[PDB]
Amino acid sequence: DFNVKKLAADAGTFLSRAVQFTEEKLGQAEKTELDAHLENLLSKAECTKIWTEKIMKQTEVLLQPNPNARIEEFVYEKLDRKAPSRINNPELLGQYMIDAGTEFGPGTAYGNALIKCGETQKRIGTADRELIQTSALNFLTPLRNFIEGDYKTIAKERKLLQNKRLDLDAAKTRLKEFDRQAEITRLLLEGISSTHAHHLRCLNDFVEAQMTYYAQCYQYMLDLQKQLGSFPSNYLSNNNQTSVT
Amino acid sequence: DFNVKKLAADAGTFLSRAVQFTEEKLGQAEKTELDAHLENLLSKAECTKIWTEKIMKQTEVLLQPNPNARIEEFVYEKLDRKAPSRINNPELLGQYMIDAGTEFGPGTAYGNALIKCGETQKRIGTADRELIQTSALNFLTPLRNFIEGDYKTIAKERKLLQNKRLDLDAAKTRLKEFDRQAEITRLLLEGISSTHAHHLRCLNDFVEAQMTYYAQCYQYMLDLQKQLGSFPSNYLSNNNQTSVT
Amino acid sequence: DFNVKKLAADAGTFLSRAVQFTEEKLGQAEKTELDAHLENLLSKAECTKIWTEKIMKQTEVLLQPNPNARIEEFVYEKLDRKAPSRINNPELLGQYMIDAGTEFGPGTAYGNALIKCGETQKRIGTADRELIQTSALNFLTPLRNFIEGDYKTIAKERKLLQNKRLDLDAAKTRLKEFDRQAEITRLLLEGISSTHAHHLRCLNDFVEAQMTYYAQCYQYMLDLQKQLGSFPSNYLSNNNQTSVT
Repeated sequence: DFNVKKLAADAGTFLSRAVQFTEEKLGQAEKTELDAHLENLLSKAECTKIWTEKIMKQTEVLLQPNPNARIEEFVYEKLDRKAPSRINNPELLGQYMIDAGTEFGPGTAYGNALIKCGETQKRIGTADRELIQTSALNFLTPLRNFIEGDYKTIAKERKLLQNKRLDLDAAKTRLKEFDRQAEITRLLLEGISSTHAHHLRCLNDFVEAQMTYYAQCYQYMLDLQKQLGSFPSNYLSNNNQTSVT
Repeated sequence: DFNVKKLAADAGTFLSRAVQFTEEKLGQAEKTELDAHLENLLSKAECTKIWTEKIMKQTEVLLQPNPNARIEEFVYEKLDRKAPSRINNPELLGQYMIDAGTEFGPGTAYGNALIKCGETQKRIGTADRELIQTSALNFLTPLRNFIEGDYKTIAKERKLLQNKRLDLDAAKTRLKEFDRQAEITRLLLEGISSTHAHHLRCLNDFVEAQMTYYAQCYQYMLDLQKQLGSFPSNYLSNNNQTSVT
Repeated sequence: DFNVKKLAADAGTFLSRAVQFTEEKLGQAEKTELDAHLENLLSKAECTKIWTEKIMKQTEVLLQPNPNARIEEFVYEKLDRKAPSRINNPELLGQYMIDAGTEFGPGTAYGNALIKCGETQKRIGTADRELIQTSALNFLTPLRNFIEGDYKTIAKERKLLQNKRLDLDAAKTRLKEFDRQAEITRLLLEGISSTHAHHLRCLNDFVEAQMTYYAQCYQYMLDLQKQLGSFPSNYLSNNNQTSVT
């Protein structure tokens, strides 16, 4: 009983090639840091940058674990131009089930039953349609615009710091603009380090955006025991058959 | 604004070729029925047979909308012989978020925060693991064993009825075993027609098996506002920064 | 459901080419203003000029949404020389209906009914004839004569201000009549800015000129329930038929 995680690790190559299938996580970011006063600040900065970046991709497989439907989510547009709709699976469950309860027979308990169940799956499909938007606008869009916004400024200032530090070192070694560039870089690194009530703001709203789906569709799904309860109450008194209460 | 459903129908070929991708629904069953006393009874029988068959496939895309993970669900075995585990997507979220909250830094609010969030996604992943079993044993397995059980008897008796009806007609036309075969066939058709507290039994348990996921993971997800509420209560009194309540 | 305004925007090219069809609105006017003391005063002046101009054209499609009948309205003349009459559509509704109630039969309820209805449409057509005149003389004619009157003076004074400002600048730059022209221009701009109880005077009369059509033709149209009410009162007592009250 040792291959129980040996070949599970060997199939973990397939599980991490499904991670490599359309680029899911793949590592963390990097290890290399600055000189040892902005060591952990640049570490917190770049791990903050990729921690902002990777959970967008990982929440996109939460919204769409289909391969094609992950390509329809990423664009920020709310119009039809290059983004089709996801085939919602309880919609595809009620789309046949309404016509199946129709063509079953209207004068049975099943005509009063399966039409209600296919209506219930169709009303459940609206929850799967509205699940993919609040993460698209509170976790994909503002973190994406913080990636395509102020993170370019932090990367530009540290890229020019890594250019001007060697200029300062080659100036000060050859005896007989490090300061301003280091100041704007260290200001952006300390702004991403200390002044960081932005990622907890999206995370505390992300857990509530996950949370405000479940009890609503739950308390909708209690109503099918009220709607379908006619057959344990009046169809049990049929002279043809007595059945399950 | 008329192409708004014209090219939506033309992409409905792609949406129904994703139905044709690993065989999702594809029609209903058939139209052809018997002579006009077992017309609607054979209609209810064959539409009952395919109505038992198709929602198994449609609930399998509810359990797994991944293409590979639909192949790992169908077998009734619960061991490891020819069915690997599904890569659960909130497991893949808390599998890197725990090490990211570790390597972020332990002496911050984020060390007390993102470790809690990655723990929350890991405890949410157990719900996605337990979602795929009660439909596998109350909707896949008994409907599958009713397909591979008594439906073979109904199909065999109607197949021999369609053999012996022409024998009776060719016997009674040529002047100068229809009855027993028609009796067992009509008994199986009326047993699938009237005595049918089997599909409502799996449907009323199927809606509760859907239902008993949501409020449980909901009331787990209210506890992260209790666990993460330390930062709107004690970290707001920091002399470095006042932040969001 | 995203093409629901994507192809509505793509047909908005046809809706704005119907704006381009005989020149309906087309933009606002312009953006370019003077130096930053007569910036907003010239903005208010030119937007006032085009705001005087464009609602004349837009009220002309309110009076005549026919394409030919918009060409018959614009000229200020009240005589026949180059302006024919509009084919009024309730006149064209009563023109057949009077001869149709005549040739229907005089000895029926329909002879006492459809002649009354075709008379009602003919008396309704006088309201469509008188709708197109009070906007032609309170919104087309005085705003048009304020366009072809004092607006030429404002445009002439600002055109000579834009000529003499560069003359003042080229005079005062070359060391070793801006004032009078700027005074008459700034007087006309402040007269169109502050002293502007002219466009509210036509607008408050324009909304009443719209308003004094509706209740008059309404309270005419209540009289057809008095004139046509003979058939729910005396024709119901016919021995041939009892009918709708």
